Amino acid sequence: QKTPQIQVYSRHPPENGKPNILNCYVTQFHPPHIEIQMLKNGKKIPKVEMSDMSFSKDWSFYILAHTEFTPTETDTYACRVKHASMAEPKTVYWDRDM
Amino acid sequence: NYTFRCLQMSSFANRSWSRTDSVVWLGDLQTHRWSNDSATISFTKPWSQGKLSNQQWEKLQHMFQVYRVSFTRDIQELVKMMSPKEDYPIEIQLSAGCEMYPGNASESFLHVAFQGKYVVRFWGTSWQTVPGAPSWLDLPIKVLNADQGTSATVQMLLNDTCPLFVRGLLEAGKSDLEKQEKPVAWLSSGHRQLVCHVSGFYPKPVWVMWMRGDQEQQGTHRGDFLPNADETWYLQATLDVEAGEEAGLACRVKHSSLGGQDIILYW
Ligand SMILES: *[C@@H]1O[C@H](CO[C@@H]2O[C@@H](C)[C@@H](O)[C@@H](O)[C@@H]2O)[C@@H](O[C@@H]2O[C@H](CO)[C@@H](O[C@@H]3O[C@H](CO[C@H]4O[C@H](CO)[C@@H](O)[C@H](O)[C@@H]4O)[C@@H](O)[C@H](O[C@H]4O[C@H](CO)[C@@H](O)[C@H](O)[C@@H]4O)[C@@H]3O)[C@H](O)[C@H]2NC(C)=O)[C@H](O)[C@H]1NC(C)=O
Ligand SMILES: CCCCCCCC(=O)N[C@@H](CO[C@H]1O[C@H](CO)[C@H](O)[C@H](O)[C@H]1O)[C@H](O)[C@H](O)CCCC(=O)Nc1cccc(CCCCC)c1
Ligand SMILES: CCCCCCCCCCCCCCCC(=O)O
Ligand SMILES: *[C@@H]1O[C@H](CO)[C@@H](O)[C@H](O)[C@H]1NC(C)=O
Ligand SMILES: *[C@@H]1O[C@H](CO)[C@@H](O)[C@H](O)[C@H]1NC(C)=O
Repeated sequence: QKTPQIQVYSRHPPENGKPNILNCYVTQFHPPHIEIQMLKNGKKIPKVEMSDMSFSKDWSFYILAHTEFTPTETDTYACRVKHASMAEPKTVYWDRDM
Repeated sequence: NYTFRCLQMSSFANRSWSRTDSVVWLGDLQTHRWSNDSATISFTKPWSQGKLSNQQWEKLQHMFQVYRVSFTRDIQELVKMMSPKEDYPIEIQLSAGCEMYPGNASESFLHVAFQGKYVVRFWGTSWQTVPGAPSWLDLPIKVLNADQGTSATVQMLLNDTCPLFVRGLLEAGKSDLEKQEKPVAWLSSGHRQLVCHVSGFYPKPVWVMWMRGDQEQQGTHRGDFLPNADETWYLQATLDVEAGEEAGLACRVKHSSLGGQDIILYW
């Protein structure tokens, strides 16, 4: 059983008020059953698109989630992951640079 | 070098629940998906059929359709037989395909993992457990090896079908496979970590460096390559600096898509 690593980054330079895409890349987990949410101000974003799950050379699973977003300096964004390897959900906040 | 990988993921939760899903990759581009819920293999490119005729494709698909059902039954039957010693939940993964070499043909592979660990491969004319695999696998593999028709089919798929289908994909998918997408870069950060972000490049090879004039800064730590959702890549390169030393630094990006015109971003 392996713990998911979470990386949160934007598709284009994060400019306040300009529509962009936020990515949540979840890697190195086993087993493949996983729950992934993206959050705006701590609330679940409804329309989040998901890549097909796949796996790496080392057999650990990976998946990409992404959602449309418009960064502003009044909004936080996060990726929250639920997985059997962890007692509680793991949340990674977009660090506003990535 | 192009590696074609068919990746199969089977989850057996209990006696009444299982699913098998597959994804297929040519290099870093997805060409197929095969959901449990679908009877047919889905194309994720206009060229996912390669050089194969509609009838030729249906036959190959039919063979995979039969396989998926047989495999699911075989595993459930195996678990019943092994009970309670081998029990649910169970994750089986298969990685099969071929790596295409310049001019000269190819090597093929079929690797199987159980509970996230590599245990079984097909090699030569037979299935085999790998050293360290649980010994309870030896008997069912010996049984599988007794099935000549399956062994012949597998040998055909690996040695012949795989490189032929892939040569068809390389021709049919040429414009996609050889696509060029330009990176866009941006900077962010008394001891600062300076971050150069590079996003939207394709293909994967790229060069990203922190510079002071013409001098490469060897403290540059390159991050992992991260996928964007639009079949392009994301990379960052960071440099650890002290405060008031940031002036005169730049991030330089070289990439095939830029035609010799590097991105230079001055801090
Ligand atoms: C498909 O290609 C197979 C080889 O390719 C590899 O495996 C496939 C699945 C892909 O992954 C690919 O990328 C790989 O590179 C091919 O398997 C080969 O089949 C032949 C016979 O059909 C085997 O020859 C027999 O070899 C044994 C000895 O094997 C050992 O020694 C050699 C080195 O000396 C090693 O390479 C092996 O790993 C073993 O350690 C002989 O004892 C035997 O001789 C006897 O049988 C012949 C008749 O066949 C008689 O004439 C003799 O007198 C003897 O009685 C064979 O010569 C070969 O080992 C095997 N390769 C491997 C690596 O195992 C397969 O046949 C192809 N199938 C089709 C349908 O195209
Ligand atoms: C990716 C491999 C696909 C290759 C296709 C395999 C062909 C197939 O579907 N054979 C099944 C029907 O066989 C019958 O029909 C054949 C022609 O259609 C022949 O005539 C054959 O003689 C005849 O028997 C067959 O049921 C096969 O066993 C499917 C099983 C696939 C398989 O690995 N099973 C397996 C079994 C034990 C162990 C492993 C790996 C270890 C997993 C850890 C638990 C894998
Ligand atoms: C066993 C690998 C053989 C490779 C032969 C190339 C033709 C394969 C076409 C891709 C569709 C297969 C998707 C199913 C994957 C699986 O269930 O193993
Ligand atoms: C079997 O597993 C599935 C998925 O984990 C679960 O929803 C279901 O409750 C289980 N079914 C039975 C009959 O125990
Ligand atoms: C997956 O597909 C098989 C065959 O169509 C079906 O019997 C099975 O119930 C499916 N499993 C799930 C979890 O949907």
